[PDB]
Amino acid sequence: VKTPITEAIAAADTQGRFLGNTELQSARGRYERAAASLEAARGLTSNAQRLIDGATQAVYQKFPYTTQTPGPQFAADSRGKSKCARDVGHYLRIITYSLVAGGTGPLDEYLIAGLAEINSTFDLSPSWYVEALKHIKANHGLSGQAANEANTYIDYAINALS
Amino acid sequence: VKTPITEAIAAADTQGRFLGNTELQSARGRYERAAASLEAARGLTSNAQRLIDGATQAVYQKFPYTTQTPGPQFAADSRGKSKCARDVGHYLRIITYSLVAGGTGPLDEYLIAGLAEINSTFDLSPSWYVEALKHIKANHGLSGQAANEANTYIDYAINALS
Amino acid sequence: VKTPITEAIAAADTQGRFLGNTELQSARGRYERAAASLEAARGLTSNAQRLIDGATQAVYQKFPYTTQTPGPQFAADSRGKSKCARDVGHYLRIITYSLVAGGTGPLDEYLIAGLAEINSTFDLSPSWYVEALKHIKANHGLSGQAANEANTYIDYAINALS
Amino acid sequence: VKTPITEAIAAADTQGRFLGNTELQSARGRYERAAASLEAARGLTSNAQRLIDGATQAVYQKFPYTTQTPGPQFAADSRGKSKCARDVGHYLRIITYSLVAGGTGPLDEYLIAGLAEINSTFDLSPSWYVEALKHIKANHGLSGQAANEANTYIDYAINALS
Amino acid sequence: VKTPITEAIAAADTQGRFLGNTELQSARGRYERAAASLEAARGLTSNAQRLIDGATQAVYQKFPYTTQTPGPQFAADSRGKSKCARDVGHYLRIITYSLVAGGTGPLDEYLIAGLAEINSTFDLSPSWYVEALKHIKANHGLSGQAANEANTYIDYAINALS
Amino acid sequence: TLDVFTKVVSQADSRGEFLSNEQLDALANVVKEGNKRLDVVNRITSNASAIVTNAARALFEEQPQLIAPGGNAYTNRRMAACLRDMEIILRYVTYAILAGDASVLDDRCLNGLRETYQALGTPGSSVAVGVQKMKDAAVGIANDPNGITKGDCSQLISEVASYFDRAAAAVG
Amino acid sequence: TLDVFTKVVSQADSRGEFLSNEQLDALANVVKEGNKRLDVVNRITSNASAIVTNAARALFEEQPQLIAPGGNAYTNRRMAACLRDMEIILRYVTYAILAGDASVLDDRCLNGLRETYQALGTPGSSVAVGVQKMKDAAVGIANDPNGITKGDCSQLISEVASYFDRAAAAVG
Amino acid sequence: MTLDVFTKVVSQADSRGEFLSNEQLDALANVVKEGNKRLDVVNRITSNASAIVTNAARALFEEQPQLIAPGGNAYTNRRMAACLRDMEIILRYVTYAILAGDASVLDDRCLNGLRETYQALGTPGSSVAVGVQKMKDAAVGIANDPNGITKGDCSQLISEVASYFDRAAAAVG
Amino acid sequence: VGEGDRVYRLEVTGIRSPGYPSVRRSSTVFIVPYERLSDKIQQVHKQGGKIVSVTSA
Amino acid sequence: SIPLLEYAPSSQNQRADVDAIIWAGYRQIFSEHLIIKSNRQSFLESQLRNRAINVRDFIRGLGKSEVYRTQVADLNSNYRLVDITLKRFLGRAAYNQDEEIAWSIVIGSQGLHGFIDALLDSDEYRENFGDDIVPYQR
Ligand SMILES: *[C@H](C)[C@H]1/C(=C/c2[nH]c(/C=C3N=C(/C=C4\NC(=O)C(CC)=C4C)C(C)=C\3CCC(=O)O)c(CCC(=O)O)c2C)NC(=O)[C@@H]1C
Ligand SMILES: CCC1=C(C)/C(=C/C2=NC(=C\c3[nH]c(/C=C4\NC(=O)[C@H](C)[C@H]4CC)c(C)c3CCC(=O)O)/C(CCC(=O)O)=C2C)NC1=O
Ligand SMILES: CCC1=C(C)/C(=C/C2=NC(=C\c3[nH]c(/C=C4\NC(=O)[C@H](C)[C@H]4CC)c(C)c3CCC(=O)O)/C(CCC(=O)O)=C2C)NC1=O
Ligand SMILES: CCC1=C(C)/C(=C/C2=NC(=C\c3[nH]c(/C=C4\NC(=O)[C@H](C)[C@H]4CC)c(C)c3CCC(=O)O)/C(CCC(=O)O)=C2C)NC1=O
Ligand SMILES: CCC1=C(C)/C(=C/C2=NC(=C\c3[nH]c(/C=C4\NC(=O)[C@H](C)[C@H]4CC)c(C)c3CCC(=O)O)/C(CCC(=O)O)=C2C)NC1=O
Ligand SMILES: CCC1=C(C)/C(=C/C2=NC(=C\c3[nH]c(/C=C4\NC(=O)[C@H](C)[C@H]4CC)c(C)c3CCC(=O)O)/C(CCC(=O)O)=C2C)NC1=O
Ligand SMILES: CCC1=C(C)/C(=C/C2=NC(=C\c3[nH]c(/C=C4\NC(=O)[C@H](C)[C@H]4CC)c(C)c3CCC(=O)O)/C(CCC(=O)O)=C2C)NC1=O
Ligand SMILES: CCC1=C(C)/C(=C/C2=NC(=C\c3[nH]c(/C=C4\NC(=O)[C@H](C)[C@H]4CC)c(C)c3CCC(=O)O)/C(CCC(=O)O)=C2C)NC1=O
Ligand SMILES: CCC1=C(C)/C(=C/C2=NC(=C\c3[nH]c(/C=C4\NC(=O)[C@H](C)[C@H]4CC)c(C)c3CCC(=O)O)/C(CCC(=O)O)=C2C)NC1=O
Ligand SMILES: CCC1=C(C)/C(=C/C2=NC(=C\c3[nH]c(/C=C4\NC(=O)[C@H](C)[C@H]4CC)c(C)c3CCC(=O)O)/C(CCC(=O)O)=C2C)NC1=O
Ligand SMILES: CCC1=C(C)/C(=C/C2=NC(=C\c3[nH]c(/C=C4\NC(=O)[C@H](C)[C@H]4CC)c(C)c3CCC(=O)O)/C(CCC(=O)O)=C2C)NC1=O
Ligand SMILES: CCC1=C(C)/C(=C/C2=NC(=C\c3[nH]c(/C=C4\NC(=O)[C@H](C)[C@H]4CC)c(C)c3CCC(=O)O)/C(CCC(=O)O)=C2C)NC1=O
Repeated sequence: VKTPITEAIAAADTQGRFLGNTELQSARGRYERAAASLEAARGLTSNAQRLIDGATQAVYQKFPYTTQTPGPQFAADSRGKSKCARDVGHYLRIITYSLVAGGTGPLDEYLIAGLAEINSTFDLSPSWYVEALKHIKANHGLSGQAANEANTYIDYAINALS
Repeated sequence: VKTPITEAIAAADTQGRFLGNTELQSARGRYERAAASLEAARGLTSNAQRLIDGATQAVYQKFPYTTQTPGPQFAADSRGKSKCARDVGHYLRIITYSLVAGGTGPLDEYLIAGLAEINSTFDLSPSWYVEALKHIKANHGLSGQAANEANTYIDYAINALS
Repeated sequence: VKTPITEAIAAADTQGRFLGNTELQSARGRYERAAASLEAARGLTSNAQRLIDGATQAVYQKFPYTTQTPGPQFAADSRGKSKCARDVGHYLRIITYSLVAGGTGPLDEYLIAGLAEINSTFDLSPSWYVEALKHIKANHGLSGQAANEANTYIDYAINALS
Repeated sequence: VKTPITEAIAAADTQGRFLGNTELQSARGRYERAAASLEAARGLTSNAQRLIDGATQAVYQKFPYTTQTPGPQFAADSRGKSKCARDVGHYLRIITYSLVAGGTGPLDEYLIAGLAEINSTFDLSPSWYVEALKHIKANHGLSGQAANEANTYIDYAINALS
Repeated sequence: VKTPITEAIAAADTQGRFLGNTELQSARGRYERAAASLEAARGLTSNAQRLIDGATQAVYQKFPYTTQTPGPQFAADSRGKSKCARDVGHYLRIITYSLVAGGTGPLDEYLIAGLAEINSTFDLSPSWYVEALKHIKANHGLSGQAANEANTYIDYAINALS
Repeated sequence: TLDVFTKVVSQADSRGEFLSNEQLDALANVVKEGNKRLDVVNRITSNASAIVTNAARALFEEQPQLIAPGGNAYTNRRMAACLRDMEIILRYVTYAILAGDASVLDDRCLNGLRETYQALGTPGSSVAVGVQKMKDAAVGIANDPNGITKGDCSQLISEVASYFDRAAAAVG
Repeated sequence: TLDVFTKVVSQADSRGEFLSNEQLDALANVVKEGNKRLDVVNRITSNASAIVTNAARALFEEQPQLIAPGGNAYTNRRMAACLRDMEIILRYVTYAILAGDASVLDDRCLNGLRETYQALGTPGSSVAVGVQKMKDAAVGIANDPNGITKGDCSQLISEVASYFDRAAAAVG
Repeated sequence: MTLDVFTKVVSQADSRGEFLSNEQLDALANVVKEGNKRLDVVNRITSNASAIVTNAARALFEEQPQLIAPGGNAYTNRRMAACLRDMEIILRYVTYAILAGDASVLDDRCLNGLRETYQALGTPGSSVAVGVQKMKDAAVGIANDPNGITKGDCSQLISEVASYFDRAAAAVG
Repeated sequence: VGEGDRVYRLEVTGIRSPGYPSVRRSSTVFIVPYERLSDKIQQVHKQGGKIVSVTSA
Repeated sequence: SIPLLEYAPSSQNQRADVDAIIWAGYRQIFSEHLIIKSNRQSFLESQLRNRAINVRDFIRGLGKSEVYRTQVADLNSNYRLVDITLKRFLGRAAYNQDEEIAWSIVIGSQGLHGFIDALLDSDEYRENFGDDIVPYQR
């Protein structure tokens, strides 16, 4: 799965050669970046419960019909709202997973793989989840270069949504 | 493109043999349903203008927020409603096209090919168009076996939507 | 094996899609003709023993040397005449098989597959068997559209012979 | 085309290597026999006109119906007998061609390639031509090792016929 | 493995046909060549011990540093000189093997396959072994056509060295 | 790939006799009931996508650890994996009703299914709880008469449900 | 691959309008004239191998140097080469009568055939002397008044012969 | 399948479906901190990669000398080049394992079907793992030795560098 | 080998690869239909040859 | 659509002229007996002589040929077919049993025709044989 340490391996393995100094450079880059990436993981893990209920009530604001229309798909009764905090709470897990991995791999393999297939069948509009993630990237309270770090992977999930 | 007369050809062409009685059986069979299929084409062409504005105001009923939310994608102002009757009016064209062709070919090549790519980018939820097509299949006023005929291709566009 | 119901399946299976109305339409055509094809099966099964000995003594007329020349291949010996009614009697079986199947499949798989390989090795000239089948298609006594039905598959075995 | 000098080349060319002593040895073998093979070419070229009309009247003996039955395929009138000495006279050409080439190549490329396709369409039974070639291999009057050499290629055309 | 009798087989096997006269001719050539090739085998087997120590002391002449420089690869002490007569004595074995086989096969499979891989790793310069083989081809004392016979395979090992 | 028309040929070839008249009277009933067979088939494929998610509202709600963290339907590719081949059951059951004999279904759909389902680690028995939930929705649609001439297709309904029971037996 | 049904769609898509009622009355005659196409088509394919050798003898008897030593139909694989694709004319003309439009004919026999026939050195004009001899035998079989019932196949016969004339124009 | 130290502590954390704990991030913070040493270890192995293989072949064949003597499976020349074409593939994937930091990329290539071919071919399987140990004796001698480099304890890397060779010898023998 | 007749001729200039065994002749046309033309242009550019002309057929 | 599941690869040891080439292509795929008289296609033979269709393109027709489908695709199981498919074009039996199984589900969705197209598309297959070279054992 996609990781800068893995991407050095799978490039050098398909050539059948050893690890050159070029394969090594990708690994070297991760340590300096990875020091600021683990700063972004603790910023999201400590503020996790504020961010989930901060998000799942922000999507109810811009889409008020989602709490009103009676359907299995919509979040009309409590069972949808129970599956609301599950789904949005699944996003902050994988975002924090792809932070400490350094790559988009866990985001590529757990979340966005086959997302167009599932949202068409269950009629979950992807405009809902992109509205929650814009709330997360503006309200995580992170600062410095770590604020850039979470901001890529959130925005990478945004582009894969649309 | 997919047609029962074409499907007899492309099957016999890849085999490098002539037209057997098994390819030639379909043509005889096709005419009997094609006699009732052209009945369904005149039923939709004559009632075309009633069915389009019957549909594009039925989708506004179940989704009242689509006329209220200000977005390029939504049908808030008149430009969306101008593109409303274009898009739903495009559907009744291709449904009438696949009626007289006998196959799903024109439906497969003009309408549903790459529909998951376009609805993700422009954020057009496919739950909108399936609500218009349920209005068409219940309000075309067609009867007999021709009422079955339009009802397959409408429902074939429904399954490709979701 | 080749059948209009099978040909609808193998076309739709290689595309990975469901059964459209174009595969389904093909099946409908087969039924109209299958009602007249089973008429042709009873016409050949009831007149089976008249048609075999009607044929194997008609080929002896046009080829009188086949009963005179001493050879393993030749039918001059009784053992050849025993293998005469076996071989020509094998043809009316497969012709009646391809009648009720509706396709040329059983004719394609049991009879004509690899027929050029076998007739070269055993020196059986294919001009013999085509002379018997012309006797069958003129003396089956079948009438109407069923007379057309047996006449295709007999003539399909003729073209595969030469 | 197939020749022991050619077969040394196409073997060494597909390996991308030079001519080893193993390709060289094969060439020498062809040359040594080739001294007795050109003996067989003059034995057939000088007795050519005796052998053709010796053959085309021997096939009329064993198959007397071929001069009696009215059909283009058959040699009933003079036009078939004109095409009789053409066809059997074509065989002694290619047999003499494959003698001086040392291989079966000219026999493989001019005569027997696609012979099962042509004899099925024009209904020329291959039992006719094998009866002429048995007359040639017994009446060429060749002796010694050249008699052995001439026979292989005649008998090679016999097996390709049946 | 590569032999003129084998090369007739593997050519005719990949075509799926029998042994023609062209495949056969290569085998015929070997017997005349093979009568003079076995003359060359006894000329090298009887003079084997003179030729090995004639060679391994000729390479010490042109390369006097090979007995002086202390390295594992170099033949400085007795261990290298023990592995000297092993390696050069391995060459006269395979040369005598490829003599009686008629082809370069045993030379191709035992000696020169992967020789560029081994001489790079152990730093054995191939200019050493080509100097010993020039001593063998000039001092075997063979005469006539058999003197040509050993002279090809020795020179074939020379070109594969460089 | 076999049929009703071709399988009564294939055993008749193995015994080497001409087709009897009561086999042709049997096939004449197969042609006679052919129109009814076609109608049932078109209703399944037109409601094909509506069946699968409505089975997935119960396949996962009844065994809720499967999509909970740890289950084999947990992550999103894994979830789309049991919708990419929940429909392949419907893709080949509809081929079986079209052919009229389950020999097409056996060769591809269930021949190697029970072997992969212990190689992957997926619960094999947790498939056949929901293929039964497909059959409860498939014969509910195929029997209901909407805009259709009155007719009796009861025989098809029982041996339509026999194809689902064969589809559940070789997985569980 | 186009049709009569699909080509009147394809120009109707390019103008972007609904299909008119007189186009549907045109296609209603195509369905009505549809049965005749099948009858004509089955007689050609059942006499398909009988046409080629009968067409072929004239093809070689009229220009007799072609099989005489030197001509491009001389040797035996060369002779089997102009029977391996004399029938491919019939393989695609019968596809054209089935589809009812020559747009499937012009991609296979008419597209690059005149280019190979120059490079190859085989005479190109000596093909279209015998494709006309096929048309003289094809419309003789298709129009024979034997069996079935009397009907007007004249329209089909003239535009069956138009497909052979298109098949001869792009080779000569 | 290709896993890491960073990705394997994700993959079990996905299977339990919880957020990553703080003591797992303090564990990975030591991996980044100990990360620089890992790069250096790989660099010295790959720069002396060709020097290890023949120096192992100066003992792999000298200790079991029938192998290159006539009859052994390392006898002829292509054969001899066959056990240098894949003596280095052990080093090609052990260096991938130290780079990734976890042996999950090692067990798909050298450990997966290698013990099956080594009885299908006829080669002695146990005569490989006598010399892969001789590689490990030379690999940790080069990696351990410091010339013109700052000195820090490399025991964690070295002990578990030698664990990758011991896994490479266990699935062949 | 394309479901429909939509074939475009392609002319590459100079193909670099293992030049004796893999690409024995450069500057040759490849006749690929419409369906794989997306795939084919990525295949040519991986070797490094440049397209001259693309002619339909 | 969805990316293939990662499968472990088992170690492997492996890891007139115009007329002959046509036979070679036929031979690997049909194992000699299958070509018969009926299986052979006139159009494919013409294209090679003609050279309009590439060899890589030539094989796809044989793989997707109707005769081939009846003989191997129909009778054999999907899992067996994936393994069966590998020997003729790739020339190598699959190293991992799990990998073979993964291929089978994909084969069913796209059909027999779909699977064959995919093999040509894969980078390993094209590189190993090349368009010009007929498929050979590895
Ligand atoms: C470990 C088994 C042995 C060892 C290692 C060791 N390394 C360092 C320090 C550095 N190593 C590197 C290496 C790299 N930096 C890069 O960017 C790259 C490319 C990917 C490499 C190869 C560097 C640069 C440092 C520090 C910075 C510098 O050298 O300029 C130390 C000491 C310093 C530290 O802790 O980082 C040690 C000990 N030393 C041994 O004795 C072991 C056998
Ligand atoms: C591990 C990563 C992962 C995620 C995130 C995931 C989401 C996911 N959410 C689903 C349904 C759902 N998702 C929601 C969530 C929402 N709907 C709303 O109304 C709100 C706008 C929104 C929450 C903010 C609801 C209410 C359902 C149930 C809908 C239904 O049953 O039709 C479904 C289909 C049915 C299911 O098993 O429960 C999936 C697969 N699956 C995954 O594997
Ligand atoms: C020939 C068959 C055919 C159809 C039907 C089709 C539809 C189609 N509608 C589109 C956009 C659109 N579609 C709509 C229609 C709607 N949105 C709403 O709010 C309403 C609910 C609904 C109408 C009832 C609107 C308003 C846009 C513009 C959205 C945007 O620009 O983001 C787009 C993307 C942009 C475009 O080119 O205009 C396509 C491709 N394209 C096709 O080729
Ligand atoms: C199920 C469909 C089927 C048929 C029909 C069939 C025919 C068939 N007939 C054969 C031989 C034969 N066929 C015949 C028949 C005839 N020869 C004559 O002289 C008469 C003109 C003519 C009969 C009217 C004879 C006499 C033999 C034996 C010839 C020999 O042994 O060389 C052979 C080769 C040897 C054999 O197994 O017996 C086959 C394969 N095989 C099949 O699988
Ligand atoms: C260079 C190698 C070569 C040969 C040998 C060859 C033979 C050959 N003989 C033919 C016809 C013929 N072959 C014969 C020969 C015979 N028929 C009989 O009745 C006798 C038994 C037998 C002679 C002993 C006859 C009479 C025809 C004319 C038949 C017809 O026109 O239908 C034909 C088809 C029409 C033609 O162009 O004349 C070919 C291709 N072609 C070749 O390229
Ligand atoms: C059957 C055909 C065959 C040959 C000929 C062969 C040679 C061969 N000689 C070798 C080493 C050697 N080769 C030599 C020979 C020489 N070095 C010198 O200094 C002298 C100049 C020269 C002899 C005249 C020596 C001394 C070694 C040992 C070098 C070392 O251990 O590094 C090696 C590598 C180690 C080994 O297994 O002993 C091979 C494979 N192998 C084969 O399979
Ligand atoms: C044409 C007939 C046919 C079927 C039905 C079939 C199924 C099949 N499903 C598979 C995996 C799978 N099957 C499922 C399905 C499920 N797992 C769950 O968690 C749910 C309980 C259940 C669905 C209700 C999933 C999620 C995978 C992926 C598992 C993995 O990748 O390890 C695999 C192995 C990998 C693959 O290629 O995708 C096969 C062969 N193959 C066939 O050829
Ligand atoms: C392939 C395209 C195609 C379809 C779909 C098709 C269906 C079809 N179903 C028919 C009849 C029918 N279909 C049904 C079916 C049923 N009635 C019930 O109450 C049951 C629940 C159900 C079966 C489960 C019945 C009862 C009839 C009555 C007429 C008959 O026996 O055919 C007929 C008779 C002719 C007509 O309706 O004009 C048609 C056309 N024909 C076609 O050409
Ligand atoms: C007038 C008597 C006569 C005929 C009939 C004739 C045909 C003929 N067609 C040829 C070639 C050919 N013919 C075709 C034709 C086709 N291939 C396909 O796949 C397409 C479907 C089809 C066109 C629609 C092809 C592809 C060739 C390849 C060689 C060439 O370019 O000529 C050749 C080249 C020489 C040879 O085959 O020996 C001959 C002889 N030559 C003659 O003298
Ligand atoms: C000589 C000029 C001439 C022609 C050509 C002719 C054909 C012809 N074919 C007819 C019927 C027909 N023709 C077919 C033929 C077939 N259906 C299939 O599905 C099969 C594949 C194929 C046979 C292989 C059928 C099924 C009918 C139905 C009516 C009948 O039984 O005659 C009829 C009935 C009357 C009519 O159609 O108006 C005509 C006229 N009549 C003429 O006077
Ligand atoms: C048997 C028919 C045949 C030949 C001849 C052939 C030659 C051939 N030489 C090539 C390259 C090359 N050929 C040369 C040759 C030379 N450059 C100079 O300056 C020298 C004067 C000269 C050698 C004396 C070079 C330098 C290249 C590499 C060009 C490059 O990399 O751009 C290539 C492509 C690049 C490659 O794969 O290496 C081919 C196809 N291929 C064939 O199939
Ligand atoms: C990436 C994982 C992997 C491995 C390891 C692998 C091994 C492998 N080793 C082989 C042969 C061989 N391997 C050896 C190896 C040895 N001889 C000895 O004495 C030593 C003990 C030992 C090496 C240390 C020999 C001599 C052969 C040739 C045997 C023969 O041809 O008879 C072969 C057959 C020829 C070839 O190289 O293609 C394979 C495929 N393939 C793989 O994919």
